[PDB]
Amino acid sequence: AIKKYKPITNGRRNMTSLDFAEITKTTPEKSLLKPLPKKAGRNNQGKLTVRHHGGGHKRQYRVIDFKRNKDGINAKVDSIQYDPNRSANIALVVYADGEKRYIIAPKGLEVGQIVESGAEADIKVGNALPLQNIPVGTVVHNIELKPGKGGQIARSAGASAQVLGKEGKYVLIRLRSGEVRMILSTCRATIGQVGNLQHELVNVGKAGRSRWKGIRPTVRGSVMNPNDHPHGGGEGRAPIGRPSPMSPWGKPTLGKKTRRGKKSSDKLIVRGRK
RNA sequence: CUACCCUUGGUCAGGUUGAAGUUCAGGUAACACUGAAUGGAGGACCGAACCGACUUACGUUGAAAAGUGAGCGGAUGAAC
RNA sequence: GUAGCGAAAGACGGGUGAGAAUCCCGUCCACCGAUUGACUAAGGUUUCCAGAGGAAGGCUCGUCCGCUCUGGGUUAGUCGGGUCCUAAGCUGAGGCCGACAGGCGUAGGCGAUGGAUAACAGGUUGAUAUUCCUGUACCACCUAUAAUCGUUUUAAUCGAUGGGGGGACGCAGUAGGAUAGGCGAAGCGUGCGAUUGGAUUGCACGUCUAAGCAGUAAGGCUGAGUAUUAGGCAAAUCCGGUACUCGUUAAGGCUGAGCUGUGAUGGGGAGAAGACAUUGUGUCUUCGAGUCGUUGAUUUCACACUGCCGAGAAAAGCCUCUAGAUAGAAAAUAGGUGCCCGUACCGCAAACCGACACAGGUAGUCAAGAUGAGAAUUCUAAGGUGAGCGAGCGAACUCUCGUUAAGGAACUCGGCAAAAUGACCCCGUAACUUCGGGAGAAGGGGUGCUCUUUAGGGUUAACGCCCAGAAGAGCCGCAGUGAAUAGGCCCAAGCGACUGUUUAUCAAAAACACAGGUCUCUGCUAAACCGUAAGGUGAUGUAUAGGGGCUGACGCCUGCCCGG
RNA sequence: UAAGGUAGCGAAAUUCCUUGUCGGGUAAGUUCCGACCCGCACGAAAGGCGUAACGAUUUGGGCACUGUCUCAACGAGAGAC
RNA sequence: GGGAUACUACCCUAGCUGUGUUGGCUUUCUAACCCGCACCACUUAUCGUGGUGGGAGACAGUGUCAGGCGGGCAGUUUGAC
RNA sequence: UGCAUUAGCUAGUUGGUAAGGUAACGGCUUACCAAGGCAACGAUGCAUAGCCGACCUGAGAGGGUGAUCGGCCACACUGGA
RNA sequence: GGAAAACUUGAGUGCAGAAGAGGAAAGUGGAAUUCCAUGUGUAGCGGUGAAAUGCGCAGAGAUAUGGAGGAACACCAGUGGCGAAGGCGACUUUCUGGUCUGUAACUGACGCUGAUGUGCGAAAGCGUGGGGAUCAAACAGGAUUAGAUACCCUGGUAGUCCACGCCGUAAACGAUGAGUGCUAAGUGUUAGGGGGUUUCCGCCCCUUAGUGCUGCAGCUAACGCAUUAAGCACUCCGCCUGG
RNA sequence: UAGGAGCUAGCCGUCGAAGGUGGGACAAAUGAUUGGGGUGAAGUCGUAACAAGGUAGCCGUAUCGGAAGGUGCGGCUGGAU
Repeated sequence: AIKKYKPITNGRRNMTSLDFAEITKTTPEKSLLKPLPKKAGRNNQGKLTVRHHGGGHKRQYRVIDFKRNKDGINAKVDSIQYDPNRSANIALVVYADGEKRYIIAPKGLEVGQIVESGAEADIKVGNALPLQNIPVGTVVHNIELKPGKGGQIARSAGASAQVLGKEGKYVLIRLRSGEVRMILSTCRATIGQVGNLQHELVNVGKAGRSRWKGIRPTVRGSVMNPNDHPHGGGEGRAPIGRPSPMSPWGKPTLGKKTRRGKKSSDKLIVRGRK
């Protein structure tokens, strides 16, 4: 659920967090860990390219099995663990000979239950299949985009798409943003919704808790100077005195579409939103 | 030097309050409220080291091309 | 012959000299004492130590060093670095890109601020010392020495270019266990005071290492055995899932573990002169001086345990198990052997950064007694220093400091500055609230010393040993936290919710951030951004996500106009 | 042309006229607080109105308390020989 | 009559037989070309190269030319009395 | 007399244990013991008022006045000794 | 009033059965508005008191073996039954409540009111997750009408539906508090017991408890009540006395 | 002597009325201004309800509208077809 905090400080006045009651083992698997040094928005020339990325806690990368490869060998779910690198939790699965992997934990998934992959597999939560063998109307997550590449769509907390119909070698799928799309029928997907659904409701509460996640502050354009931002300058406070609002790099920012013409996936997108 | 950041290290006298939680019992009986023990949370409180720089006095061919004295803010954190 | 001579306590006697407020010795006095003390970094580079003249140097003299001469002076198998390991980064054959110059990047290299690695006690110089000397150890390598394993496949050994494990990691908090250090006392030693008394009396004291033998105080442990095998680019006899026997005992089976007793050491050293004809009686060749017993206890066990969310490096050294390979070893002794670089000195400063022997700045470690909660405060031990050239006399005015009759903000732009408050204990405490608070609200009272005592914390053995359980009875003063240190409070409005940030050097704020809102863009080689491009950030993310704009906790809300 | 300001506030960090008018506080109040509305020229996310707690913020009044003031001596340092 | 069919476009109302061959339109194919595309070897190595399967496909990308937009950035001027 | 738009009242209080001391009694006070005793039958508290005889009118069921006129209580500027 | 006993009507504990929409849990299937797709096709489809907004060239709807969703489940449906009341409805089952009759076995009145207290508590509202399929405040559009966006219409927001917290309110009214005796009838109907003929499951009739409809005496101001009293008596609580 | 014992006197601590504030509590009065109600005049506008009063009521509730009223959901007849 979500725990509310008692207002003992002004910083805890309206703060909530998760109770982490789905987490069943609070210590990661040693052989599936890699380093993840921060690169706080600075590219290979060392300059800042995206603003507001900073320094939070040290975390480590857990390697996730986004292509469900091991096929026709079932696996037991060992634990549901926490991951600082995403908003879902992860599940440790152990295959029938002893190989351990991590996967994204779906919504109702229990320690002990069985999970498998392939065309031979059956439709229950956490099995991975090609989109061809998945009946129309079910909810799926972790959807590949090119066959064998690994899942790319609907991996965040509480995310799913549903199968809508079948073309020749495409299926129709309705994404979480409300757009519908064609995907190659040999791309895989796993059955069910991604878990940890109450992630959207936690109130962060105090400025410094944002800093624990590596968010640096953001200063608005209209209180900078005219060489810094198009909204800058003006004697007192001032309106945005332009026909449109602007980026700091001077492009119109409030309604101008930015998708490029002539992408090859323009004929795959039947109906789009956002 | 200074502004951000990255990796890897270090430091923070002492007091005070007493969160979530647990547990027994005055009123107690459809325990149940509220009294007591426990528990130790917090960009909590007071305050040294440390970090700052609000008032003031003194300095102004200064001891000093930004300091000293007395007070003062922060002091487990968005700390140094 | 003006300003200044850079914070701080000195006085006298002796000495030395051509000449002394200055140099040296003495005695007394004083200052710092969580440091003006003691170590280690960085940095500096001969300033270090002896002699002798200083022509300059020093906000004097030389009759010192920071000029001269050498006389010089730095010693490591174990300390700190390299012959080890990797992080961030920096480079990078082939490769990609680019008018050129060049940019990027693969394996790989390099790279500590981290990981790994073997020594302590005493003696000794003008100048070095875990380095020299003496003792006792430890770690490696090489060669001889012997019993042992003896298809060399296997076999304890070899042993991967192989595997599994480990190394290997946050923050808070608690309860313990040990130990360092401090503490009182007759175990034992020295001395017996001149000014009145007392003589249980003034004190002091109790030792000592790394290594190696024994056990150990607590900690983790689905805790000990059988078969199979999509795998560990193949071998494993080792790593995982299950099916079972004592099962959840922790016996003690295991790993790891602070520490304690013996020997190390009847040696060193010892509060000791009791040892000199001497080394100027200081000094020592000889010869001993106790190793008691309480009291209460930081650092270590160990991020052990418990809790929490923000979810807390890597690689080698190392431990296993093997193919494979050979004879085949190793081990325990005796011998040899153990390279290079640093090492003097200053070092929270007269030696560094600051033009200076500058009231500044400068990472880490250690830190005794009283008082106290305390590393606060005041005094002090140890140890350092008397301030560093300036010194001797005695108005206005300026600056620091203390006091003030009567009055008490009348001052002034403004109670600016000062005064007042303050510790501990006990009683009490409003409006308003987001139910947390407000709150240490306000406001009251108490505090020394002696004796009873009934009795607490008990020092409990118990009144005795200190604070008291705190109650009675007294005594003194103007005053009892008798010094020093230690919140002034209330009522009412603006703004900003809050902690935070800001104009190094005239502005700390009502400005910026913020947690929340909302709008908008973006389906992944995402948008956005950097770049000529390659590359790259976003992101090893995937619409509960990411970028941009505006607003700014919370509560009640957010009306009209789409003509431009 | 498209519409002509709903709520709530209002001599405000916004009011020219202006020290606006009335009441409170003082012996005396241009500030302050409460009230009025004639809003030069407030107004709903360049947000409106309110608000406990918080502030080296701004502003007004009270108690303590005092050489701040009505309105002198002493100590050290500079100065003076 | 309010236009009009002799020759001739020649016809919407056309339906159409096939014709040397030429040039639009839309699909569909693969060899160009392209996948921060998958598996497999060099490999030591996921960069890169080659093989095989998949996607896409004469598009995209890039070159030359044209046209629009372009305080994002630049050089200037802001007459002169 | 009335109010629950007064419900929880008391702590020498509540009983007893010993000294008083009163013309006598004891919680009346003082040392002791248990929290008891008092309560919705409204203790507690508030507000109001000297009481009764008596008056007076009511068929009786009765209840309203007190200058009257008698009986009792309390008072003598206020508050104590 | 206290003291000693009994009886059972009244009540409870028995026994034989009837019924169900009585509360909390699991299944089976139908039909529909909404969507996406096939076929299909092209000019209108929807909506209108009057037309229009809209939805239409994408095939909008359409159309069926067949694809789905939201939510309930006409028929058995009733002056039927159950629940104190708010109420209760496709059902199959689970756990039950409770009603009632009959035999009346037993305890020997074991009762009623009912201040306190505890519950339920309809709808809307404060909020969560399925909710926005349909409906629908608020909002929107089109015109009518002399007047608009009103009567007309849809789209559509929470609210809806349900589960998860309640608030404590209705014409929660039978505008009749609850328990017991007695006084004209007829008339259906719900359950159990009683039968006469029988019926091929039906006619007539006793009774109980009720469900209803007409209707004396009594009643009130009259309405109207009269065995499912506002009549004639007893007990308790509560309430009232001009607006 | 007047020393003891006592006494006047002397001190020394228990309880005191009043006081002094001190905080409040409670009560009353007043307060620039204000906002609900009553009476009058109904000055004014509209016609909601009574006639199926032109588009039946009523309760609980909820929302909008200055108000009247508007709507919506459960329940009631104290209503026409």
